[PDB]
This record gives sequence, C-alpha cells and structure tokens, in this order.
Amino acid sequence: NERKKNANKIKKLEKTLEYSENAKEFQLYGELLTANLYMLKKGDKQAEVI
RNA sequence: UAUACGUUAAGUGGAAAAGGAUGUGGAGUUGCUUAGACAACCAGGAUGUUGGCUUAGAAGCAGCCACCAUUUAAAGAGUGC
Repeated sequence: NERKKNANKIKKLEKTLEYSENAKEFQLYGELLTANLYMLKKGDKQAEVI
C-alpha cells in the first residue's frame, strides 16, 4: 500500500502540478513598466514593449 | 466685617473612589548650568556604502547578519516620514 499509495499520490501531485506557472509572464512586463514608468496613465490596459 | 501668619478658588468649603493629571504652595534630594546651559532661529546633518545578505528591486528605512571606518565640530552601515 504505502509504496503504491504514495507513488500514486505523488504522480497525482505532479499531474496536478504541470498546469500553471502564471508568474514570469507579467513579471518581466512589470519590469518593463518599471522601465517605461514615464509613459503611463493608470487608466490603460495595453502596453508597448521591447 | 477681631488681631497676626500661610492655604486653597473649587463656592472646594457646602456629599464619594479607583485612577488621572507641567494644578497648586511648601520643604527636601539630584545631573545640566552664565567658559553662557535649555529652547527658538541660522549653518551643516557627509564619505567607502545603495554596508553585506536576501529581494525582481531592498538603495538608512520588506525581512536576515552587520552596525564598521573616515572628513570629522559631528552626522546613524541610520530616528521617523
């Protein structure tokens, strides 16, 4: 049990894990806005980026 | 509407506590202190260093160790914004 049990629960961990990262996307762009922190409005959605 | 010496001002006097309080007057103790104190005002309040760690960035000021040394009148690897 404990062998197969936790083998199952831990491949299950991995299975559930692979999906979401959602961090460096928008991290690098927060850095971009910090860089271009002089062309901004508080009232926009879009950006222009390099 | 006595005499003399001080008190309080709250009408306490003339209703009461915990607790509060730069209230008050009295004594007394004790460091600063007319080479001038304290305050105010004026001048400065710097350097390696943004101390290093970590942090995307932590740059006195997210958090961890450090908290040194120098110009020095003295300025903290920073007291708070």
